[PDB]
Amino acid sequence: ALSDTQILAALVVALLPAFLAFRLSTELYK
Amino acid sequence: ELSGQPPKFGGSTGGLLSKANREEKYAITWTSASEQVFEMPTGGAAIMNEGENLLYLARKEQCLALGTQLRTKFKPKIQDYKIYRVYPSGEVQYLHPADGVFPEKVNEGREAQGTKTRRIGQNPEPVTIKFSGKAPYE
Amino acid sequence: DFANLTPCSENPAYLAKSKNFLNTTNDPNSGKIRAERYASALCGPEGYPHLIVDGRFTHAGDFLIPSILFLYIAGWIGWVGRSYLIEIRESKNPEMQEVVINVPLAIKKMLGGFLWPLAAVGEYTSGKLVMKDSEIPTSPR
Amino acid sequence: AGWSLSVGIIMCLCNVFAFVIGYFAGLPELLATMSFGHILGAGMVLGLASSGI
Amino acid sequence: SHSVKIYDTCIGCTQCVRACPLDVLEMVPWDGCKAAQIASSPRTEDCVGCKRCETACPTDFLSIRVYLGAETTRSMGLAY
Amino acid sequence: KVSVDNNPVPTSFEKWGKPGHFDRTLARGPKTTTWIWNLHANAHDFDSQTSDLEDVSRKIFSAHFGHLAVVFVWLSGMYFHGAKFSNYEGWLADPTHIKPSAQVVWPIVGQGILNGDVGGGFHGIQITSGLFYLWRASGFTDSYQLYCTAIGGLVMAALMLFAGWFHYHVKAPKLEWFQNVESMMNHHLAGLLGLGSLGWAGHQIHVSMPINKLLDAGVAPKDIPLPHEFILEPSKMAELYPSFAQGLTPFFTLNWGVYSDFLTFKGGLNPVTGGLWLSDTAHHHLAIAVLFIIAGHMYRTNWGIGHSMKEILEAHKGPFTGEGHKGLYEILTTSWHAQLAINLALLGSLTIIVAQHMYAMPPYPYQAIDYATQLSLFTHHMWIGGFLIVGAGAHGAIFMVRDYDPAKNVNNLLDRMLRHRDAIISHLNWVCIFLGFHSFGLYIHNDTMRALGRPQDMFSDTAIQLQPIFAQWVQHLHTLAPGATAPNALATASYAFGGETIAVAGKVAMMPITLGTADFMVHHIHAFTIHVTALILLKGVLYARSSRLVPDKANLGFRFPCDGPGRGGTCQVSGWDHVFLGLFWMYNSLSIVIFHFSWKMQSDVWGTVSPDGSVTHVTLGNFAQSAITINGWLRDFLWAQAANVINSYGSALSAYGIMFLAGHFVFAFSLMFLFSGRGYWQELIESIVWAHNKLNVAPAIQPRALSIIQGRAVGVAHYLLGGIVTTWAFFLARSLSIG
Amino acid sequence: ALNRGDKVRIKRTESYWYGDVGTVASVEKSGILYPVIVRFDRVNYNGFSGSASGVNTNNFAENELELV
Amino acid sequence: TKFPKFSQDLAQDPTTRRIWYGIATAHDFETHDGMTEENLYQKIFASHFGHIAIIFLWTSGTLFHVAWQGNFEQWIKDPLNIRPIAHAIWDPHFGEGAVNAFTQAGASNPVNIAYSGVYHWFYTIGMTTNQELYSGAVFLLVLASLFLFAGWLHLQPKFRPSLAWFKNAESRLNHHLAGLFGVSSLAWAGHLVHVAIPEARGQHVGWDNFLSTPPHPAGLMPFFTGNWGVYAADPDTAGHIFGTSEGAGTAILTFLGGFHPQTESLWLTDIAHHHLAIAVIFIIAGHMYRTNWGIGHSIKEILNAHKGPLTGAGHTNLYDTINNSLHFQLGLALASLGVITSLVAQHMYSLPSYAFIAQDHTTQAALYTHHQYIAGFLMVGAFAHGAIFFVRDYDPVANKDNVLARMLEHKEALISHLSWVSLFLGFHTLGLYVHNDVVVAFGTPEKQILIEPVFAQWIQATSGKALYGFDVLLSNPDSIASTTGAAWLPGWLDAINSGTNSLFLTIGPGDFLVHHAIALGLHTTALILIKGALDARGSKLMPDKKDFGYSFPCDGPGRGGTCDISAWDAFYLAMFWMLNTLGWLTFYWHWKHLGVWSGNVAQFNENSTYLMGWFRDYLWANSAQLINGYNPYGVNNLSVWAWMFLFGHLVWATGFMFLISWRGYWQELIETIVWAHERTPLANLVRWKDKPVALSIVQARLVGLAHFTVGYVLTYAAFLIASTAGKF
Amino acid sequence: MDGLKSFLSTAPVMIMALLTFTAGILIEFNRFYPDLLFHP
Ligand code: SF4
Ligand code: SF4
Ligand code: SF4
Ligand SMILES: [Cl-]
Repeated sequence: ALSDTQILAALVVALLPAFLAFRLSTELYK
Repeated sequence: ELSGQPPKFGGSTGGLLSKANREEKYAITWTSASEQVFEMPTGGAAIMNEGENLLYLARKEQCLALGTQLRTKFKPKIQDYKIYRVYPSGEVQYLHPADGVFPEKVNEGREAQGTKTRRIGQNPEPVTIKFSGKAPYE
Repeated sequence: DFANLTPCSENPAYLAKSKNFLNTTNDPNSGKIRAERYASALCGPEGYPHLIVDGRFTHAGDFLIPSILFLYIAGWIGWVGRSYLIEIRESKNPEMQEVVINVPLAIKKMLGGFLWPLAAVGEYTSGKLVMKDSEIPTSPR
Repeated sequence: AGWSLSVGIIMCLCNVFAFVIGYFAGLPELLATMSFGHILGAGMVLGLASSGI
Repeated sequence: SHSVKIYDTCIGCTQCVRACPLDVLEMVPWDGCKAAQIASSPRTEDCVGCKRCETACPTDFLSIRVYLGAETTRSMGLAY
Repeated sequence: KVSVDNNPVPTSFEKWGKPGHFDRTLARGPKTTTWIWNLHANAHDFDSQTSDLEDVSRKIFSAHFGHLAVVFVWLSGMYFHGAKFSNYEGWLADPTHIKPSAQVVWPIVGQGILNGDVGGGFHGIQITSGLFYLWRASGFTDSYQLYCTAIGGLVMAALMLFAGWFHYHVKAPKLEWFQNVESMMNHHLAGLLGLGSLGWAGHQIHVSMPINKLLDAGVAPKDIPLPHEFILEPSKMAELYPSFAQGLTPFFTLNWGVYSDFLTFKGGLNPVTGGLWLSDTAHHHLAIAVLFIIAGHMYRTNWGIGHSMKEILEAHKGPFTGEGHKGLYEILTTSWHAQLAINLALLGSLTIIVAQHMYAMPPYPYQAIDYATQLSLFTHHMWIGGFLIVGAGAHGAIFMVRDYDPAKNVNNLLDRMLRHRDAIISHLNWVCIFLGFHSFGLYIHNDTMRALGRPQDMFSDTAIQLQPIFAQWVQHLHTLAPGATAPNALATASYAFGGETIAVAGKVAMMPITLGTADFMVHHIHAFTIHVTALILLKGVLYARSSRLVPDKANLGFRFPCDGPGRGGTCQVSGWDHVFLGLFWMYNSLSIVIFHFSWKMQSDVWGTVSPDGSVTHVTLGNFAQSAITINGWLRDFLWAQAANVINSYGSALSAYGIMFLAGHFVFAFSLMFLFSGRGYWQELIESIVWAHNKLNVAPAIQPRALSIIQGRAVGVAHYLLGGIVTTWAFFLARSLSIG
Repeated sequence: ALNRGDKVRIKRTESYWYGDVGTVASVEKSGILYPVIVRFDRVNYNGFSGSASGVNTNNFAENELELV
Repeated sequence: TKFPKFSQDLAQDPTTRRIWYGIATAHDFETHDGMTEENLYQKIFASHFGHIAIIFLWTSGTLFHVAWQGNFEQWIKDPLNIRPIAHAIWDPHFGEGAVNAFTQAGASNPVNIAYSGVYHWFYTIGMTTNQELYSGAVFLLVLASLFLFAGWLHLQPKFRPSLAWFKNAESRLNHHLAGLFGVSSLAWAGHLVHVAIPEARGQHVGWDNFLSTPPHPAGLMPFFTGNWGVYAADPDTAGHIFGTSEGAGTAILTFLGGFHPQTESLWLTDIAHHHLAIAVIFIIAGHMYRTNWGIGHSIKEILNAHKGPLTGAGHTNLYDTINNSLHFQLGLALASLGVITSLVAQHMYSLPSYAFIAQDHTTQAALYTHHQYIAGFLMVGAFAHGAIFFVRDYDPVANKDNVLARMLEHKEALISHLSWVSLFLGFHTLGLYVHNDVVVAFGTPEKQILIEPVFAQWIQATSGKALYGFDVLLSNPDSIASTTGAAWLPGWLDAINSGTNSLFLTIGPGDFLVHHAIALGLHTTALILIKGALDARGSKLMPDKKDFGYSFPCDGPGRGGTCDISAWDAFYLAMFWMLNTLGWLTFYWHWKHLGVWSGNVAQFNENSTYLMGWFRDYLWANSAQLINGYNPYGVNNLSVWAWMFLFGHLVWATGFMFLISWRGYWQELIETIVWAHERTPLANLVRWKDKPVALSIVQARLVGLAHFTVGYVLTYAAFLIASTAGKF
Repeated sequence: MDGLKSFLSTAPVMIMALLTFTAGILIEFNRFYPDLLFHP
């Protein structure tokens, strides 16, 4: 389960930098 | 407000578009001593009626183009022309010649605008007016 | 002291090609003469002459001699031309003589440029060569 | 030129002489008639021989 | 629209006004020069910025100056 | 009908030493360097030099006399070089083994290497002008004959130069005289072309045909009797052509059938030399001659008979065209630009026809053999014709701005056209886009299918095929014409349509040029690029006077950079700037035409012939399978066939390697002018000027950056030069190597 | 004041002739702003693209000139 | 709200020009509606955070894709014969001939061969498996998030820094030097001795055990004493095999000099010792300026001290000039970053720091070409913002008579001279090239003009390259410099005298001419850019240019014509020249290394002195395998590059359209199309919300240049890779 | 006539006079003394 389910999870923790890029984007817009 | 006779013209593709009926169009009137041919600013030959004429054009610049032609391309010179802006509201406003006399000729009664009590090389430095919408020529 | 290069006379690549040198002019031995003349230069492994311009007087003819010969001719041209450009100003119709030459005046100045270095040092030491900055057309800073 | 060919051409000279009095928009003007008649008679005698095979 | 300005170096030869193809400019009385008149730009809304006026001006550096600005249907010169 | 003024202008050298006298602006003197460029750009603009149409016509008339003079000097120098600097006689004795050469280079700085071995113990540059093949067919068999022609060419050059002077300084025709169109038309048709075509038919039958008949029998040149003792001894003419045995010719008997011996209609190529039968070209010119003497008897002059072109034109009106050709006779007899616009369009379109016809029907002996001459002559007359049909677009617009009158053109063809210009250009606009996608977008589809490993998806003869159904069908009818629709024509007009594959020596003169999907695609590229060139130049004529952007463009003139940064930007609206943009597309268009030619001929036509008849093509038929992708063109045409020119250093073709790089340079040089603007350059010059002011060396004629127009003029002048010089060196080195 | 004929140096600094020298052609009566008319040996840039010359004359104030 | 929100002037534009110009001005925060100075800096500061996070998110991307779809574990078993994989390929348009081609590098599915050289880098720093890579991708994923939240936090009112906090140059410098540079360097030295050096000797150290195994037999005892000699005890031997214990030593901090004999890269023990020495001299460096403890300098105070008799006011008020103008700051930063980026390129091809990379010729070619192009862009931009400074921030009063002012004061002398030097180089450098072409072309190549790089050759000699035999300094065993003595020198002298690497390559006549062609390119590019900046405020042709700003179309066809007269148009023109300079440059590097890698240096040496030689041997000959990537017979792994090659040529030429033909032609042509639309029935119900217009005069210049630039690099990139990947 | 003399004295006539004379000198020297790459 080293590089099998590792494709997942990595995608979950990739939602954070995406979501925080969206909050930063709307503040720079204003 | 006023009117005249449309020049006898077969019609062209260079004429008015939907801007005329939604935004604005323009009208030029003038007086001719005879029936004579003139060049349409929108391309093509047309003939003006003896007496008063009424022609609608798409832009203000097109009207003044004919106006200058009328004042310079006929041995009996035409200088009686008047330019109007016709709105789709029905509102017609007078434009040229503004106060009766051509602008080429100084007239007492006009208001000075855009004038600067200053040489052009006496504008302020752009650094001094930073973070203010104004530019040096203001 | 360049180790990499060797004299063309002692360079095998050159010596082999050297005897196959083409005739440049109508002289049937011109290729032969070149072969003998370049033989006193330094060659690379390909057997072609290389020139040394670092200042070695042992290769003065590689750059120093053609340098002096150029700067003499170039300065001659420059000096005579400038000499003419200044004299036609006094005719108060100069623009024309720049487009239709005053040949008698031109030729006069050309045959005098053979001493231009002494002329140039003279004008400099009399303030006639260079003009003040304050007395020259300038753009806004 | 032969009798038949000969006369066969004068008939065409009379043909052009008739066609010009027909449509026209004079002694020197008769030169054009004698000219067109020959060329109009050249396509005939060559056609007559070529067509006969 | 564009901005058109006139500076006190105006000699009042009117050459710019009769150059303008959209009737933007006009002459008005003034005591600055011999010609006793100065150019003026009371109809800049109709200015396209072709700079024919600037070409016509004779003073060492221009006395009239067109600074292009916010594009409109008029200043872009659209017949549609 | 002749009227003249006597001595209108004295003959004085005082004007010579006053440059720019011809113009009021320049006659004063130069204040800036712009004065110098303007003196050159306006020297021929006779319109802007005077308003008297009588005076410009007189200038234009004696202008041509000077032009005919230099062309004579040019031509005379060709005969002289072939007479005292060539191996023509050497080649004439051994036509199939020797290569034609003229101009021998002097031995200095080792340039003598350009004197390659052309066989027969002669050294020089191998020529591709075709002069040797023309001179043989014309009847030359000695150096003296060519030499005499050269002297005669200098005489005629002098007389052109005398007439020019005389007809401007002594006896100047009146405007009335020039406007005699009906008389001028009658004479050019019957006098120039008519008698000209008849006169040459006289040379061919008496000089060319008999001499050229012996050369094909292998008599040699020196054993052949001169052209004079063919007339002085009519019995000699009788020996070759039996029909000619009749002293007093019965041509007037109209029994023309007897001349079947030397006025033939073989309609093929000579199997010995691979050229058109001289009897065909003689019967040809004799046939055209008559049609021209005839045609020159149509228009009225001084005898009531004839036509009025004014009446003909005016009497051609329709329900759709209003007043029709009314007023056209007037503008074509008062505007030279109107005349030049039509004449360029047709002359230019004609020179292109010359190209497409001369190669498929080689009129000259041993011409088809020389693939360099073949490739040289064809792309030559292609470029020439292309330049002319771009000037036709320039003078079309110059007429509209300068000599056009609204009062003299009311609801006629010319006026009606201006009134739906928007509809014309808008429709052509769509057509060009349609052609761009459905032609070029085929190649892009192919490269991609090829690269994705999907060859069966490509447009190709071995996959989904685009056969030129229609073009193939006319080839069928052309080779089936002899016997049926062409009973008296023995063979087909050109073997390219099909039929036998003829060969001379061991090479192919001409063989069936089959058409497949590869041909279909480029033919639609040629349609595409030509329509676009039309659009630009046509749009330049119609909107020369006004547009929805600039209503008063006519007061601005034919040639002006713009009307300022306003209106969003009005850069390049002038009719001149449309000629400018059109020059690139003329180049782009014709470049692909001459490339289509070079590859198609080497790959599918040219080659050698083994004893058993099998043909070995130069590029081995790689066309139909490589000419359908851009990678194919880049690789199997450019990269492959360029191997010759870049490997020319050290050979006689070294000059071509050098010019190949030169063309590349001036092209790149041109981009300096096309991508920048004089604003930058003027500010730069200010810094450089200050330095001269610092040393008291500033010139009185103040330096100025080029005008906006000149920047463009310079720009396109170099782009076109390089691009063409490049291809010249490429084509030459390539074709000179194949044989 | 400045007389006609006097050779004069330009100090305006927006002037094509700043640093260059001109010739006093004539002076107009007060109280015009720039009454001194100066003539220059060489032209400026003035003129539509393609012009073979420019303008050789301009008005100045006495404060922005320097006698030579 | 109507786009753009930041410009009401643009928002009212009824044409399509609104959309474009809204995009082109989004990042020029200074021109926005109601922008203050304090709100500017705060917006930049936040924008910076967002940029860093994009970087870490990009590296995480490569790290993750190598681990997931790459053969990194197989590659470290044989880095000299296996091709490193970049990423997987998923393209439904692939045909059979294509799928078989890109199935390579041992992979069972279609893949791309990596050319970034990250395999070599990861391996060298101690990456051993796809678990450390993946663990590296995730860490850089949360690090990115760390900064994306920071940028968001500093826009909140409670955390918004003051304008006085951004203008504090003293404290920012002390920290950037001692902390950002120093500690960061000291922390990499820590990694090298703990992970990279051990794991290169077979001894695994990682998050498992690093806290309980010393990097040396001794334990920081010699350090806190003064016997640092022990850390240079037993270096790795000449016969050390990288990755294993065979030949490994115990030293952590050496100064061996030269290359590791197997990996042909610098010794990790040298690389480690480097970042340790640098760290110290960077920490003490961050103690220079004054903060809250009296000690230190004011930059203002010391700057005002440097004035002399020849430079008038000296550097007075330059502190405030710079500290007030961001375009000034941005200019120095770009200029400096752009030089060392070149230095990176020049030092990474001659002194590799990654094991087995000097054997991977393609990556060495890409990494050099890559970083030089980046460097070329940075240098233009440095001058661009330099011109913008003179237009928007320069104050002639505060800067009066100082060195900045005096640049302008004699700007004529600068530009005319820079113009002479360019003409000097151009006329002659081309002169010899064309002499040689003609001379060679006539079968007399012996008449060529071949000048020896004596000065540059002599430079090599002073560093110990005895091939030329000048016998000076280090190539002189009797000199004081050689007897200094020892330390790094034996390793270095062996490194420089083996003609087996790219360390001070032997240079001749071919090298002489190209360097001068390169000098032409640096002077001319600088001639354009410097003029564009000095004349940004005004020329005699436009004395009031500053009033119009940096970028504007022109000033009409009056006064002779003023096309391309703005400072922006100087950047636009200069770009063409920078590309040109890089072309010559990268052409030189590639053709010369092709010879090196072939053992056939005679090709470049003997054919580079005339230009047909470049055209024939470098361009025409090496395109052979590229243009055959696909053809009527088949398709190989170079299929893309072949296709991209054309794609590049196409984009390039499409740029000529926007560059040669100018607006007015197109504005007219559009009107007919607008007419056609309104007149076509049925299609009238559809009315555009934005009036179609032709691109602006500046817009077309920009767009044309963008095509020209995209075409320039994509074409060459397809040639560099394919030619080098094919021929090796 | 003196008008002819001014024509021969025009810039273009005169520059092609100098370039031709200069060329002839360079050529003729390289005829008698070819292949001088440097001073012996
Ligand atoms: S032109 Fe320069 S001057 Fe003649 S008016 Fe319009 S402005 Fe005052
Ligand atoms: S610009 Fe074209 S328009 Fe705006 S003013 Fe000077 S002229 Fe009348
Ligand atoms: S040219 Fe330089 S200036 Fe005359 S228009 Fe096209 S751009 Fe505005
Ligand atoms: Cl292919």
